[PDB]
Amino acid sequence: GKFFNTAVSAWMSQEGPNSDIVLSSRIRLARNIVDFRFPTLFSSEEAKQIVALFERAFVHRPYGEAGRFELLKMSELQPIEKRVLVEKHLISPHLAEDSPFGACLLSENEEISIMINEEDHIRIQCLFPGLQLAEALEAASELDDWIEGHVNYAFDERLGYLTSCPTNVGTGLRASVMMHLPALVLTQQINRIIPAINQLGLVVRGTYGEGSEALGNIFQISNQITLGKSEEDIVADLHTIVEQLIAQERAARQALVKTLGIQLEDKVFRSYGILANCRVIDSKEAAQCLSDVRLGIDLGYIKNVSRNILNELMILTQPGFLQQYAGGVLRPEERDVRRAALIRERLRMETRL
Amino acid sequence: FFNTAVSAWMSQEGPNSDIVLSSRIRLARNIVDFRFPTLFSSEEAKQIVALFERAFRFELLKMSELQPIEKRVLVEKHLISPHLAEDSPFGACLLSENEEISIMINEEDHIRIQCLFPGLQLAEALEAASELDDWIEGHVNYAFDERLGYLTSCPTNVGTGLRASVMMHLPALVLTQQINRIIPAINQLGLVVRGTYGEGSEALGNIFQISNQITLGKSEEDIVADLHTIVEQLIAQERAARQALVKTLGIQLEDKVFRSYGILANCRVIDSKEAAQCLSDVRLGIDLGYIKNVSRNILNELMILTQPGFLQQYAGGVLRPEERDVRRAALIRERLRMETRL
Repeated sequence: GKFFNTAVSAWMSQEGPNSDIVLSSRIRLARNIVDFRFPTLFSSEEAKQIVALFERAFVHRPYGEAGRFELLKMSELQPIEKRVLVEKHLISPHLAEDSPFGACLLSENEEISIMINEEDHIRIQCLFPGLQLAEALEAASELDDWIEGHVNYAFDERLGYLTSCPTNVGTGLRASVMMHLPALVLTQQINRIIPAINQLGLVVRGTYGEGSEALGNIFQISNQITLGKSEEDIVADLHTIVEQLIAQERAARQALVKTLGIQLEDKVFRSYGILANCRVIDSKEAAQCLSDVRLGIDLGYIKNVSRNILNELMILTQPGFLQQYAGGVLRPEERDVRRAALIRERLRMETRL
Repeated sequence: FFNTAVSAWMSQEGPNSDIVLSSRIRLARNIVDFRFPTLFSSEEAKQIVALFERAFRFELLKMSELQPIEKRVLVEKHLISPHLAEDSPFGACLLSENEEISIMINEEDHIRIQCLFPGLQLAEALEAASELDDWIEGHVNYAFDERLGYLTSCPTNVGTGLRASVMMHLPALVLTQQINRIIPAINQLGLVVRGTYGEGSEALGNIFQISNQITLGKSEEDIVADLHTIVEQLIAQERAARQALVKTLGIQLEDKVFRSYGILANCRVIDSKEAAQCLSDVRLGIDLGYIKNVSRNILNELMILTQPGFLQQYAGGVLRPEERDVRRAALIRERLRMETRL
């Protein structure tokens, strides 16, 4: 399967602005279709009719340089295929786990993922590498008007796009950035920054882990406000705070180099040595060591290792990709052995080059 | 004599050399017509060195001609004792070209004959030491009492003047915490156990020296035979504990030794205690066949090369405490790269 082969698409592997700290930018637009009940209330026959509506209008349809759209029906996917789409960030856990007649319209280049029958009938997602919030909003807005030519959105003049989701009321817009902030975590500035960010109207969560955890020091920053503010203003305010976070993380990295010197070089190389040689490693230690190694690459200590090892190995070591790597279902202890072996082989391949 | 950490002779593979790093025989004697080293004058010390210089391929190293760093390196290679390096201003050492034989002059006693063999070769070392003992006896007259044996000042040498010793790597008995049980059992049997590295009770790198406590009243052959039998029991117990660790831990043990390799191959700062523990782990991984591309001699060589004297030689000058951990790490990294490139 084309979409299931790779952890990160060619599109997302491009270098974008500030790609050392900002992994990616995302615009999501939620809408519901007139004359169908909300997903909270509709029947499976209604869900099927929505999928059939989108198939009629868009399957195999060209979208210019993005290629044609492919329709992936949740009713036709194995659970492991669904899990891989989640780990690639192409579909949500809600779509994979809770939408039996869900679907995803995927552009051939994997820039565009339109979820069908999630918490709203439609969730338009546009993904860009690095910090490209303006470009992703323009792409999502153009796609939004293009879809609206074939489907009729439920829209109210005062309340905006109708939805059952309190966090989508109004614009239906969620803008977010994925950021690697190892220096702010190590200097313990995060527990100060998060409450400050909430005051400015933004939300922070960890991409990986459980609860308040942010394994690999990878964080997602998004807007909280969706009603009473223009989409452009929502995105411009996020962009401002993100650029402030980039400068604080860069400042913290230079402070660590000055304060720790050879001790920091020792820390990132020890993590490299563990990843390159261990035979058993759990998810928490692997993510931490991968974060350390990326920091070492960014700062220039670690040479001859592509920085994309963080992006790619964080995804490839998730349970679905790990089962695919191993060729079959894995028990708990085999998982830690397979995880170490996958990382070892990748780092060995980096040395050969 | 100052260039390598282990000679070509001592780098050869010996019997049971997976566990036994080396075997040593020391014979202490004093010469008639000279006062004991605890009381003699510097002019007497010079006359003893001159006597041996005439009697003697063996190269003669005079302590009065060596810089302090040169003496320290000889101690770290095990060729001379700390007492010779630090307390014998007119001591000397006759060193064989292959560094198997070392005759120390004006240490605790006028003459100390040392024979060092790789692996477990106590009888071979005793024969070589006895041949040299007889030969020296043809040129001097030993102070000897019919009841007390060779006259000495050190109580631990009274009688035969024989110290027999074996240096062993016992990581599995340490990891399973058998050591504090075996040591009382060995003491009861007439032997003493000390850690080669560290201060006090610690044995850095899990390297232990087992030696005789009894010197008076037992024959030299019986002393060595008894030591050899208990070493062989220790060898069997260590080998069985290694096999048991493999059955119990499997991939978790492979993980432990490769993580220590990963640290040593890449770290930039490492202290003496962590370096010794990781080096012991890597040697265990080599012995068990998990680590297949690194010579097992790295434990022997790197424990010596990372001692303060060799480390200063490696660096080119005196080292502050924090610079020592950086140089130690760099030295290990470079040695391990040497193994990897091959």
